Amino acid sequence: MNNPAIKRIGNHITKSPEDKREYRGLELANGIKVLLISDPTTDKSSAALDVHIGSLSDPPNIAGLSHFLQHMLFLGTKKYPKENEYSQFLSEHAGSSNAFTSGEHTNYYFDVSHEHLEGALDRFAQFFLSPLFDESAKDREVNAVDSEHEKNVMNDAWRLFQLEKATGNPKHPFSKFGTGNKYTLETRPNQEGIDVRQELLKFHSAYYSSNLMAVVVLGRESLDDLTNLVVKLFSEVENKNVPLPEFPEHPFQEEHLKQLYKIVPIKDIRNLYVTFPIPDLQKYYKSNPGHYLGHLIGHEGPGSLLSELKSKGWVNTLVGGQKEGARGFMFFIINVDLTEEGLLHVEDIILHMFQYIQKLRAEGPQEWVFQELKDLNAVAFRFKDKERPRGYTSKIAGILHYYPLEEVLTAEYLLEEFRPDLIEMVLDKLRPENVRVAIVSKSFEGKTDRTEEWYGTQYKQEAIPDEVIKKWQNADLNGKFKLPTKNEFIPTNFEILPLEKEATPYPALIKDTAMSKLWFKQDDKFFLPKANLNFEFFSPFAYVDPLHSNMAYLYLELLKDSLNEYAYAAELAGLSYDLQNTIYGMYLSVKGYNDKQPILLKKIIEKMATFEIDEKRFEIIKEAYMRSLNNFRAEQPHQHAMYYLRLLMTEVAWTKDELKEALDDVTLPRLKAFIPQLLSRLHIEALLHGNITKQAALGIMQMVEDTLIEHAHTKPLLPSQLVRYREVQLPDRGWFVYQQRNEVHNNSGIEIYYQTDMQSTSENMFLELFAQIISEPAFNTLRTKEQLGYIVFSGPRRANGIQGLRFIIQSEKPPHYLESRVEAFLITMEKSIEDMTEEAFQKHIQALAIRRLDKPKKLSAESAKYWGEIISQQYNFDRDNTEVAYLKTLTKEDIIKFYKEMLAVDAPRRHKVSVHVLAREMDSNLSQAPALPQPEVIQNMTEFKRGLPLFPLVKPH
Amino acid sequence: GIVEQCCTSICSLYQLENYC
Amino acid sequence: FVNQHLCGSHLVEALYLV
Repeated sequence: MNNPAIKRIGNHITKSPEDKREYRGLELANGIKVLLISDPTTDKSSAALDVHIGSLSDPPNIAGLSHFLQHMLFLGTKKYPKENEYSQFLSEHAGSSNAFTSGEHTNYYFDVSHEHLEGALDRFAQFFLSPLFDESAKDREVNAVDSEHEKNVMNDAWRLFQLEKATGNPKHPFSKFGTGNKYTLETRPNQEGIDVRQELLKFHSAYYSSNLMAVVVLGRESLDDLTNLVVKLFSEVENKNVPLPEFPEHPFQEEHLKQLYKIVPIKDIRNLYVTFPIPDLQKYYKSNPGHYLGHLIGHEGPGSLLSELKSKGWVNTLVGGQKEGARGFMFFIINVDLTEEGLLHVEDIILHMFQYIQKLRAEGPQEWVFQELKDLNAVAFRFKDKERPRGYTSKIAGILHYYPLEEVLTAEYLLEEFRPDLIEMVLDKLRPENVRVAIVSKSFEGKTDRTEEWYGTQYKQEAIPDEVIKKWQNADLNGKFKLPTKNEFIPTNFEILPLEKEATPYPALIKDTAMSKLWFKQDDKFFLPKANLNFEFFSPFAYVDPLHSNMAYLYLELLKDSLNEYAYAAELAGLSYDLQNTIYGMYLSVKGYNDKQPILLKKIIEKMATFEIDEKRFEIIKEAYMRSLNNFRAEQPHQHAMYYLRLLMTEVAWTKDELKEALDDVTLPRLKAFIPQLLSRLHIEALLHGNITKQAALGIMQMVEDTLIEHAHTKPLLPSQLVRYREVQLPDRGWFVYQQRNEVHNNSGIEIYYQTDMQSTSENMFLELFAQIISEPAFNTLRTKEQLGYIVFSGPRRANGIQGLRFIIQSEKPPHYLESRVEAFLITMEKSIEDMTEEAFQKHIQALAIRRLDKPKKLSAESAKYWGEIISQQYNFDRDNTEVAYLKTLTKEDIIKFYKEMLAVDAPRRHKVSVHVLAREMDSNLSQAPALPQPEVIQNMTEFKRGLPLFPLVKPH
Repeated sequence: GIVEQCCTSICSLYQLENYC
Repeated sequence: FVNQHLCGSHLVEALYLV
C-alpha cells in the first residue's frame, strides 16, 4: 500500500464544476508540493517549478546572484551538458520556456507538444539536481543580465521601484538590488577574488532545497501516470531543510515615515505616490481586508475619491490597494497622476484621501460590500476561462507555497469570512503619522540633491512639516464622499442558450449591407455565459490628416473619460470594453458575461452619438496627450526601430512629430465640429461571438446602427471608400538603411526586414518553416553565444497583406556591426539546412504544425483568430488546416531555394530595409560575415515612398 | 481602480503577454 | 528575467514594451 516516495496525497482538489480537467495534490517524501493536472484534450503539456528563494537572499556582496543563477540553469546540466539542449529540444517539439526571479521566488516553466512531456520534463528536472554552471557559459551569459538591466536603467517604473528600496532601512534585505549587472556579477567579484562559478554552486546547493519547492505538471496522461512521472524525476531532489526566509521587521521604521520625496522622471510625467507600511495580510486570505479597502478607496463610481479629485481638475487616474512586500511586510498604496493644477495641490489631494479614509471609519465595515466582492469572485471562479498551460502551471507553482493543496485552485477567489476587525485594523494604519509621499515631476529638475546608486535617479528627501501632518490628522467629513451603492451590473442570468439547428463551426456572414457586415458565431466549445462583440467603424475622416487623427483620438479619450464613472461598475461586474481610434476609423470591443452586455453597448453608442465635451476635461486630456507624444522620445531603441519601419513601409502614416505639431490647432470649436462629421458616414464590420443567438446578434447589430442613425444621421459609406493601405514594394536587390538617434537610452536598436512577397498559402508556409528552423538558433547564436544583447528576436513580419523575415536586436554594439552578425548568421543557417537530416527537417514541420493547430482554450482567443481574418480582410477561417496540409508537402529543397531566391546575400530577389537606431552616445570566436553592398541611405521618408511601387492588396477568401 | 494583479503581485513575462 | 510592481499608468507603459 504505502509509497515511500510520497509523504501524502491530498483530498479532492476543489475546482469549478465547469472545469473538466482532473487534479491530484501531493507532497513528496523530500517535501516538494506537487499539483498534477490531467487534461486529455490539451495540445501542449506543461510544467513549472517554483523555488521559494529569490533575490532577497542574495549574498550582500554579490547583488543579482539568484537572478544570474536563474539565467544559468538553462545552460547545461550533468545529464544534458549541451548548452542549449533544453531550449532546442523545446523548439523542436513546439515548446518554449522562461523563468523569473522576484525577491522570494524563482519560477521556471515550459510547455511542449503533448507527446513529449517526459522528455521535456526530464531535461527540466536536471536544473534542480546538477546544473553545470559552465565557466564559459558564465562569462558569456553575464552579458545577457547586464543588458537586461541596461534596458531598465532609464525606465521610470524601474527607477521608482529601486528608489523606494533605497529610501527604507538600508540594513534591510529589501534594499537589495535584485537584478544585478556586469559590475556586480563579474567585475567587482573578480576584484574581490570571488569564483562566481563556486558562488553559483554554493547558492544552488544551499538554497535549491526540495523543502522549498513546488512543482506542477499538466499533461494528457492519467493522474496515476503523472504521479509516477513526478515521483520518478523529482524524488531525488535533495532535502537540506532550509528554513524559509521571513522579514517580520518592516523596512520602513519611524525615521522613514512622514517623509516626502521629490523625484526627477525620464518621461514628462506628473505623479503622486502615497504609501503606508502595513503588516502582511497574506494569512487573511479568507477575508481579504486589503482587497475590501482597495475596492473602496480605489472606487471610480459616483461618490468616490477619484471622482472628486477629477472634478476639482487635479487628477485623471487613481489606483489604490494592497501591494506585496515579502513574508512579514506589505504596503497599502494610493497613487494618482497629476494635472498641472494638481501638481500645485498635492497637499489638498492628500487631505481628500484622508477625508475619504475618515468616511470609511465613520460608516464602519460594510457586510453588503463584502458580499458583493464575494459573489463576484464566486462567479468569476465558476466561469473562469480555461488558462494556457504554461501560465497555469507557473501560477499554481507559486501559490502552492501559500495554500493547502485542496484550496490552491480557489484560495485566491473564494471569500468566506466577514472580518470587520481586520478591516478596522488595516484602516487604523492608514493615518498621516505613517505616510510616505513621493512626487514625480520634471519641475524638480535642478532642485534635487541625492542620487540613487543603481539607476542614477535624482531626488530630494524632506520631513513632511508637523503642521501638514496635523492638518491631515484632522480631516473632516467631506460631503462629496459616499460609499458606492448596489452594483446593478452584477450579472445574474447565466443560461447557456442551446446550440441552434443552423449553428456553424466558423463565423457566418449573416448580414451584408451598405451600412454593415455582420460575422456571427454561436459558441460551440466553451459554454460559459459570456460573449465578445467587436466592431470596426470605417471612416476616412479618422485619418485623413494629422489633425483629424488627433481629433479621433481626443474624441475617444473624452468619451471614455466621460463614461468612466458609469462603466466602472460594469467592469467590476466582469463586463468590459475597449474603444480606440485606428488608422481606419474606430474600434470597439465589449467582452464579458453576456447578461447585461446590451445595456453597456447601447450606452456607449448612444454617448458616442450625442456626445458633449466638457471644456476643462478637453484641456486636461489635450495637455496629457501632448506629453504622451513627447514621451515617445524616451521609449526603447528597438521600439523606435519598429516604429520607423512601420512609417517607412505603409502607404499612409503620420509621424509623432506631425501629430505633435497639428495638436496646437485642435480647438474646442474644431473638435465639436469633427464629431458629427466623423459619424455622418460609416461602414461597420462586426464579429459577434459567444453565448448569443443569431437573432440576438442581428438585434445588437441593428441596435448599434439605429442608435447612430437616430442621433447622428449616419449614412453608409461607398464601397470604394473602404480604403486599405498598401505596403511599399522594394526593388529586387535593393538594400535601404534609415538611421536615427535615441536621445535617452544608451543602447542601439536595429530592425532588419527581408521582404518576401504577398501573403498566400505557399508563400506563408515557406516563410514560416524557415522562421521555425532558424528560431532557436538565432537566439542561441546572436544572444547565447555572441551576447549581442538581451533583446534578440527573429520571425515573420506581416503587414498590409505583405510579409517577410525580420530581425530585431537591442545592443551596446553599433547597428552596422549587428547587421554583419545577422548576415553571418544567415549563412550558418543555409549550411545548417543542408547538413540537417530529413528527420530533423520533419520535426520542424511537425513542430510548426502543432504550433499552428493548437486549439484556443478560451472564447476570446478564438475570437482573436477570427478577428485577424476579418480586419486583414482575408477571411480565411479554415487557414490552419489548409496551411498545415500544405506545409506537410514541403522539402529541404523548397526551403533551400526559397532561401536562395529571396534571402541569401546574393539572392536575385533580396529586398532588404534596415532601421538603425543609434545609442545616445554614438556619433554615427566568430563565424565569417559576408561582404555587403553599399546601402542606399534613406534621407526622407516621403521621398523614399514616392519613388517606389506599392503592392496590391490581398484578395478575400 | 483596485491595484491590478501585476501591481499587487510581481508578474512573470508570461502573465504580462496574457494582456496582448 | 526580473520584474517589479506594475501599478496604474506603469502597467500601461509595460504592456506597450511587451
